[PDB]
Amino acid sequence: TIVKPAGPPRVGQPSWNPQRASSMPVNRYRPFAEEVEPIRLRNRTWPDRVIDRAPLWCAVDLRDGNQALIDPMSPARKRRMFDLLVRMGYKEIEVGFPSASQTDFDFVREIIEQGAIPDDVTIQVLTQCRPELIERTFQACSGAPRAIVHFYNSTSILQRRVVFRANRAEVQAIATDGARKCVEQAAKYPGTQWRFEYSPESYTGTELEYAKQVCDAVGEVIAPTPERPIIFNLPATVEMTTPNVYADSIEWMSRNLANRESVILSLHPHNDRGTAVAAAELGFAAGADRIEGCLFGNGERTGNVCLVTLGLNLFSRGVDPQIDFSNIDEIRRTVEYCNQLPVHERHPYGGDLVYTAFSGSHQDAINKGLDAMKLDADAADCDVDDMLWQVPYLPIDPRDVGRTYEAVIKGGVAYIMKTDHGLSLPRRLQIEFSQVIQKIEVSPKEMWDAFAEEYLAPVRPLERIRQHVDAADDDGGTTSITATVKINGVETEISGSGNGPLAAFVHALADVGFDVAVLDYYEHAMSAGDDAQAAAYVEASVTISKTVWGVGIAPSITTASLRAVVSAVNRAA
Amino acid sequence: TIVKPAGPPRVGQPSWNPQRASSMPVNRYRPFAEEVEPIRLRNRTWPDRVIDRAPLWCAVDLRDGNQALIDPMSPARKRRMFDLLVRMGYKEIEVGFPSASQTDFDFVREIIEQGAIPDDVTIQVLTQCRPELIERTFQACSGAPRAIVHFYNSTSILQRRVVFRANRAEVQAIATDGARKCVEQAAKYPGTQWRFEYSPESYTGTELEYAKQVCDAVGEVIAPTPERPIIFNLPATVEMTTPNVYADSIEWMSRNLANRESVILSLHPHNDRGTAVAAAELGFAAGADRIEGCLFGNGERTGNVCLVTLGLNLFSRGVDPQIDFSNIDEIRRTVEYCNQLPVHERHPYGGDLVYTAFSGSHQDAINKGLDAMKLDADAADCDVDDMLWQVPYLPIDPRDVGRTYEAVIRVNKGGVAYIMKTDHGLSLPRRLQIEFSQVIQKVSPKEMWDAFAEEYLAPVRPLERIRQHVDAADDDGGTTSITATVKINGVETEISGSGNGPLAAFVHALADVGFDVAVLDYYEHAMSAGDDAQAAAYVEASVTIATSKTVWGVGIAPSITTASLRAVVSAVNRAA
Ligand SMILES: [Cl-]
Ligand SMILES: [Cl-]
Ligand SMILES: [Mn+2]
Ligand SMILES: [Mn+2]
Repeated sequence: TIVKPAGPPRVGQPSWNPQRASSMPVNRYRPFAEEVEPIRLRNRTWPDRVIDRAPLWCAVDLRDGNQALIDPMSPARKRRMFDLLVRMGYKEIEVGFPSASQTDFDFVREIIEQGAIPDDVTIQVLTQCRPELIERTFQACSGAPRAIVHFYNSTSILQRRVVFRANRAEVQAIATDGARKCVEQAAKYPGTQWRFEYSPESYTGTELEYAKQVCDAVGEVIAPTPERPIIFNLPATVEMTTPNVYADSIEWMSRNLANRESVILSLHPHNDRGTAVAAAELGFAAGADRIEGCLFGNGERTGNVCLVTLGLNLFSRGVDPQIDFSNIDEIRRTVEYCNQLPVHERHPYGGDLVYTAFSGSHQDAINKGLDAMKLDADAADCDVDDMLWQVPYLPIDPRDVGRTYEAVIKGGVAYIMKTDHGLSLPRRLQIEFSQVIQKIEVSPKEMWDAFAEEYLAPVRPLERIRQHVDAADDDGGTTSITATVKINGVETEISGSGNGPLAAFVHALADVGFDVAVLDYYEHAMSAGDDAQAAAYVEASVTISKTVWGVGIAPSITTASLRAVVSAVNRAA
Repeated sequence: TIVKPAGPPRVGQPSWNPQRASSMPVNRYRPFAEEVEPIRLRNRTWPDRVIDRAPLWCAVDLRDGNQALIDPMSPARKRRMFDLLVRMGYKEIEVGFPSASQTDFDFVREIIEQGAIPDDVTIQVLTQCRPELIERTFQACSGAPRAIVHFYNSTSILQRRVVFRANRAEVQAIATDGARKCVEQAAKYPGTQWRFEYSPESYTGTELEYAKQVCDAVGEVIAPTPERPIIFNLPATVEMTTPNVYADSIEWMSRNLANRESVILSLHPHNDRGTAVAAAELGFAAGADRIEGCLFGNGERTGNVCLVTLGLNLFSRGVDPQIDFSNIDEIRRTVEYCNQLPVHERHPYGGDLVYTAFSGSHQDAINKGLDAMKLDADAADCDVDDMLWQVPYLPIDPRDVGRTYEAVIRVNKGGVAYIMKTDHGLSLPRRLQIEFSQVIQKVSPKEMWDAFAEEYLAPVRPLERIRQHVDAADDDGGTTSITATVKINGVETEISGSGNGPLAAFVHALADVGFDVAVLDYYEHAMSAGDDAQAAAYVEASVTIATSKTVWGVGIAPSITTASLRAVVSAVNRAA
């Protein structure tokens, strides 16, 4: 649980800062300069550059995004994403990892065999360096008019040590042997315009000099030219530090890589620290040529850099992204359908709430802005929709992405019951009970009082005093129960038999006018420990026919279940 | 609908880039330098500074966050959020806008009158500059031991023109008149230690020289000192450009503001370009002292900067954030209850999917990392949990925030949890789902089920339960005793134990045959109904057999009791 930090403030911590040291294990984590290496770059220039052109985009939604889904794309969902990317204006699209996945293989075959690839589109496929995998990759691409074969191997300090147990020379040979195999296979497949991409995977965890050495060595194998360049893609496989440091690394690589005119320098930033978009934008200013990402940031864990945010961040500062975002709702609908994951309410440009103002003051300012625009428009005999957007609080005209400005004018049962009472209510009980609270805001204490009054407290018509359980020694034997109960205050013996104690008690009640059928049942521990309490929840149809829930809490799994039956009976009556 | 860009490429566009001009109305938008001003800071130092200490945090969840909600927080939700922020270790908390909101006013009264404010916590309240609003703000804070009065007015080029139609002097007067009123009201309430914060609102749309002019003028009125500093909060009310430009602007303000030693320089980034976290981190390196934000990036439009991401971005690089995130799911659940908005599946540190690996090769690399750490710990006679985290693909030990690394396996309308429920009637507890997926990692529905049965259901060695006699006390709270006939590696033996029920009695009975079973959690649910009714039981236990391993067991039987006993046996045999 959360324990308030109580350790001494740092020596020299300002008097106006009363924060205390936490007990989080910070010593298990090192500054980036110590984990990897310090910054090699001198006289950086990216801080002085403002982006004034679109990068070359590559959309990796169909492979890198797809790999990240709990419900992977069906062939129909794949075609719909492919079609969306084509219609938006993307010209490089990663379509699979065909040597690793038969469904990827079959998808690549399908788009090639059906003639589904536009003339200005280059499909891209991922492969590891193993020769049999590169062969299978070329097989999948057979008959493509053009293709990027993207090969990679992990180069990071960490992976060399603990994953590959290999030295720098061995790891570089993995890459150059892979490059040689690609060159061999390309010569065997005529017609196709083969293009190559190499990634030193886990680049952000790799020494820059080494990443440069491996890239250069791979380039020497491929022998690219300005007309037929190679792509070096430098991923933040884990986003390990601040975007300025990533950008410094990009500028250094851009300045130091051999044969630079024949290189397309590509970025592939993940979002582990929340700064993928920033890494991409600063990295582009640092000299990169190309950015790989996904629509709305899909990709493993925190995702790939968001292509929508990057593109509209250009548009909103007067630079054409060369991609159509005129109908962001259509893009969002299609992405949600394809991925089966929602765009968050606050996602830049696309989110439900991003063009909303709930504040009277902000609303008024927005309207003053719109009015001044309309006055300037009327004066210049212009359509206001063609004038410079000048509106407080709205970075863009929502209409320019097909959206609108909105001047907009639950009891928490599950949360409160679990947090304050250690009860995880079955969903249908949550529903059953929250309705009561609606009628009966209700404070946390009031909610509990009502819960106890309905489920826990009642002892009429039925009260269970004590009982004797005669359980079967042998698996599948009969269990008997005799209980002392009160029925509207009148002490009564009941007795029944069944496959277990819960069944036995249910059957015993029938003799006394309660026809009870158990429809569902749940139980959970209420603390750690051998002798911990149990909470039981029983859903039952009760005649003297209403279906109701009951709740029981007790030291024994058995007794909690019996209490839950009594609770249900009393609720039915 | 969507029409493919079809305009010419740019002059100078490389032949290897076939992109075409879109029909997006880019002419309606200008570069930041033209919209606002050129920000040139040739001799900037922030690019060469690595953050080495936590900033002073201020959580604005109860104000900026609250105002951004579809459904504003009820009094109970406000209190729950306040308590969460205090418990995490926040010392400055913006509790509301009491001069503008009666519910905010009543909340501030509540927390003051009920003594909910710790002695190391300073509440902060937002106010506009109208003198009657400032008066109401001080009245809301009546009785507080200390409080920050945060007053603001909009200073942007655009707002001065179209909202106020005012000159620089007029707009500055709004602020200095507010500052004057604050000084007057503070003298009337000598029982409270008053502190001030001024924001030139829409700062990122304001000329830096003007922002400095207005802040300086407000500071001359307030007359702060190093012992009693003023906070100047510089908001990216709209995030207008890239975070390096924001950072340049902060370094410039930090160098140029008058009486800098009497200033706490505060950042308040919004996320309209998706770069708020970056703007905060570069801005802090630029010389800021303080950062305002919200847990999980709640707030106006795209949100305030995420305090959770900023905090754990320090932790994961060896800097103590001075805030406790050791149970991120508790923070998440509380936030979702208060805001009634979900934390997204991919949200840094807290999202559902952020400690998962779906890739086989990543899963293998993770296993190798974990193994190599364990080998190093054994060599050093150290707890692996105390050592340098060295695991590919996982920036932090998920356990350091209360979470668990999860290898996700695809089942060939799928997934392990879903198929187990649909095809076998079992609702696997989440931790069991994770454990079993790791077994599979080390698939077809049949393969999955066969693996599950072999792991949890089939083993009869070392332990097999033959029969048992359960003597349950009749009266509530009485002791249960058990005798059981068991086979231990095939040899039949009798065991005996007592506990608060049959499960506990059985667990205790096993201790005498060299199985130490320490029950951590337990779940049970119905399968089917009537005469065909069964119970599935799940027990999580720390098991030691004559090291300890945390394992799940599963038991299925017609009796709720027998199912639970089967689950204990299952766990023991899994541990072996
Ligand atoms: Cl039963
Ligand atoms: Cl029990
Ligand atoms: Mn990726
Ligand atoms: Mn704000």
